[PDB]
Amino acid sequence: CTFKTKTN
Amino acid sequence: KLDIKKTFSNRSDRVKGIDFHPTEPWVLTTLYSGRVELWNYETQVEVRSIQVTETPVRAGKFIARKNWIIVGSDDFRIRVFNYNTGEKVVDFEAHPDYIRSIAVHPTKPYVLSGSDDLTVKLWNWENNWALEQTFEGHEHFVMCVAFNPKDPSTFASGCLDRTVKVWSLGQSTPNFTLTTGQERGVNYVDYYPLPDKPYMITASDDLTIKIWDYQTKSCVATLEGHMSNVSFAVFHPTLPIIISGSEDGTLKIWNSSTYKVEKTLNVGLERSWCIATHPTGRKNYIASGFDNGFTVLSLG
Repeated sequence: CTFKTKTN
Repeated sequence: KLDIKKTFSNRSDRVKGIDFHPTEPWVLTTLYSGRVELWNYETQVEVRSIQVTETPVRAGKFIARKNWIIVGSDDFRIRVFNYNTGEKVVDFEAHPDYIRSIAVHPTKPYVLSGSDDLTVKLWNWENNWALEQTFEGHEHFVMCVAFNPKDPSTFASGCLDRTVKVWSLGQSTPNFTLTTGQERGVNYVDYYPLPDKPYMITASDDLTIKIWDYQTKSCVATLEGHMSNVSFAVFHPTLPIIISGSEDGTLKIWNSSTYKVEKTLNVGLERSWCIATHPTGRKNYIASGFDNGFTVLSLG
C-alpha cells in the first residue's frame, strides 16, 4: 500500500 | 552470560506504554483500549487499574517523587493520577494530535511530550502545568523524546522525518540535527547512561537500529536483526547490552561491544511495542508490552 499511517 | 527468567506475564489488550517504579516492585502499563494498569510483578497482583479514556494511551511514566503516574492519549490529553489514592491530579489538552511519548526530568518539575503535531512541548508542574516551551523544527510525527541522563538540560527527539534533533531547554533551535539515513523514519531514541560513551540509539521501520555519537554527530554502527518494524531499542542501565523489540514478535538482546545478537526471545504475545528497564538495575529487570499483554523478565 502507498500509505501506512501509524495508528496501531 | 545471561540467565533470563520469566518473572511475570500478563495477558491483556495491546500494551503501548510501560514503565518500572524505582522503589516499589511495580510496572505501569498503558493500553490501546484506554485503560491503564499498575501491577506488582513480584506478588502478581494488580495494584490499581483506571479506565482513563476510550482512545489509546500511548505514553505512561511514573513520577515516583510525587506519587504520580502521567499518561498521554490519542484524545490529545495529558492526565496525571496519584497512584496511592487513584485521584486525578490534572487533565489538559496538550497537543491537537496524538501524543507518542512522555519523558520526566530527573530533578526539575518538567515533563516533555512528543506529538504527531510535529512538536515537543515542555510542561512545568510547579507552574500549574503551564506550557513553558514548544520545540519546533521536525517535519513529521515526533515518536519519542528522552532527556540526556548525563545532562538533562538537553534532550533528544526521534521523528518520522528521518531525523533526531537534540535540543537545549530554553533554546528555540536544536543543538543539532542528525539525519539518520533511516528512510522509514525513527520510532525511538535512547541515551547510553554511562559517561564512557557519548552514544544514543535509534530504532526504525527500516529494520535497523543505529548507534550515534552525539559529539562527532556520526553513526557508529548499524545493527540489523529484525524482520519487521523495530519498535524500540534501549541500553540497559547495568548490563553491557541493548534490548530491541519488533513487530516481528521478538525481543533481541544485543552485546553492546560486539553489536551481535546474544539472545532472541519469543514471549508469544505477538507484536512488541514498548520497553522499560528497572532504573537501578534491580534483578536487572526489563519489561516489554505487546499486542497480547506484557512480560517482566529478570536477567542474571
